[PDB]
Parts: sequence; C-alpha cells; structure tokens
Amino acid sequence: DKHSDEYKIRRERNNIAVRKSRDKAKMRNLETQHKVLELTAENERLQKKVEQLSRELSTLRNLFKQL
Amino acid sequence: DKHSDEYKIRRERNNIAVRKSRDKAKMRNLETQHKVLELTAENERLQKKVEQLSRELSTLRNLFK
Amino acid sequence: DKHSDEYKIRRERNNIAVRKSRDKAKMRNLETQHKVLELTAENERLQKKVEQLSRELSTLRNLFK
Amino acid sequence: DKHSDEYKIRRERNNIAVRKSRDKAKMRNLETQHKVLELTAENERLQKKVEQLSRELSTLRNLFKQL
DNA sequence: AATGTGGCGCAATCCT
DNA sequence: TAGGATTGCGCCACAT
DNA sequence: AATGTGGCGCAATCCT
DNA sequence: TAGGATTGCGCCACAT
Repeated sequence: DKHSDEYKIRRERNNIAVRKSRDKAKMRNLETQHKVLELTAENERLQKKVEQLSRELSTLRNLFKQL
Repeated sequence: DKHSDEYKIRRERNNIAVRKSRDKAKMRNLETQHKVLELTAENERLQKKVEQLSRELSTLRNLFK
Repeated sequence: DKHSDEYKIRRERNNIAVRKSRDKAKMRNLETQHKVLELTAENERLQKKVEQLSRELSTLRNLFK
Repeated sequence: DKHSDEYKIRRERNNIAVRKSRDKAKMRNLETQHKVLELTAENERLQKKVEQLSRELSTLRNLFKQL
C-alpha cells in the first residue's frame, strides 16, 4: 500500500537514514583526502631525510676508503 | 510525455550517464583510500631506512674511537 | 687524478645520481607489482558484479513465468 | 688478503651469483609487466560485460515499471 | 660453509 | 664543456 | 522490527 | 538544440 499513512512515515524514516548514511560516507571521504595530504607531507619530509643521510654516509665512506 | 520515444531514449541515455558518473566517483574514493594505505606503508619503509642509515653512520664513526 | 677536487665532486655528484636512478627503478618495479594486485582484486570485483547482475536478470525474468 | 688466490675465486663465485640473482629479478619484473597487460585486457573485457548487463537490466526494469 | 640478495661505487656513455 | 641519467662490472655486508 | 547501506531512477542543471 | 555529466530527492532491496 504505497498511499498508506504508515508507508509515508516508513519512507520518511528511511529517507532520513539515507541522508545520514551518505553524509557520514562523504565525511569519511573528506577525512581520507586530508590524510593523504598529511601523509604526503610526511613522505616528502622522510624522503629529504633519507637523501641527506645517504649523502652523509656516502661522504664518510669515501673518506675511510681514501686511507 | 512519458510515452514519447524521445523521453524513453532520454531516460535510457541518462541512466547510463548517471551510473557511469557514480562508478567514477566510487572509483576515485577507493583510490584515495588506497593512497592512504600506500603512503602509510611507504613512510614506514622510509622511516626504517632512516634508522638503518643512522646505524651505518654510527658504526663507521665508532672506528674513530 | 683521484686527488683532483674536480674528480671528487664528480664522484660525489654521480653517486647521488646513481642512487636516485636506482631508487626510481625500484619504485617502478614495485608499482608494477602493485598494479597486478590492484587489477587482480578489481577483476575479481567486476566478476562478482557480473554474477550479481545476472541473478537480478534471472529474478526479473522469472516474473514472466 | 685481497690479492690472495682464494680471494679472487671467492669473488668470482659471488660475481656469478650476483648476475644470476639479478637476471632472475629482471625476469620476474618482465613477467610482472606482462601480467599487467593480461589483467588489463581482462579488466576491459569485464568492464564491457558489466556495462552490457547493466543496460540489459535497466531496460528490463523499465519495462516492468511501465505496467 | 656456500650461494642468494640488496646497496653501492666506478667509469664509460647517453642524454639535455 | 657542464652535468644529470643509465648501466655493465664488481666489492661487500648480510640473508638464507 | 528499526536503522544503516548501496544501487538506481528521475529531473533539474551544468557543461561542451 | 543535442547530448553527456552532476547531483538533490527519494524508492527499494538487503545488511546489520
């Protein structure tokens, strides 16, 4: 009975749940997009550190090798 | 008019476009979640590399003593 | 000359370039291995979708009987 | 003793192992690149199938909905 | 011990 | 020439 | 049972 | 105008 009073209230409750479920999903996605930006900045920091330490190690190894 | 052949083809075409658009969006969101897993593992790896390089520097500098 | 400052800077610069080139190559190879995992999971998903769509078609066509 | 006879033969054995290890790694990589091409063709086939079935289902659902 | 791997350095070359 | 990107050869530390 | 999710359809709009 | 891409609203089947 798609005209029933009970029907329309059942539909309304589900419509409310649907908007709630999707807001949550869209928020989660937004939080994830932010996490990527955060992890990217951290990745770049680590890359710079690895490069700096690698060059430091290389120079030191060369010194010893020159004895 | 809903019986109009033009209406019918319009709905048919739009339903295809709507599904295509929604799949693309789902794909992007999944990729973003994927990048988080990727970056997380990679940063973990680089951090390990940092620690390894530091140990190698310490080892060499111990030769001075 | 190996004592030449020019030689020393040449080695220093090349060692950086060599490491950079080797890391890039390692990255590409890891990505390729990654795509295999990705595609494998995705094809599995699409196959599941194919099966689901077929069940839905069967269900609707059963209404005719 | 990096001039020893034993040393040079030890180095030769490792050099042989290194080339063997790397050929294997490079082959594995080559096989993986091929697998990606194979999985990509399969992915495209599946995408086409999903699209075709989806349109088939949509048309059929519309028919019923028009009763 | 002996072979298998992974990271580098060198130097010739290729590339811009 | 300058200078970065590749790559064959091979040393070494470490893993299996 | 009641809410939470995922997939669609419609139709207004935006975009090319 | 034609026609594909988005997106707010909401129906429904199914999951939890």
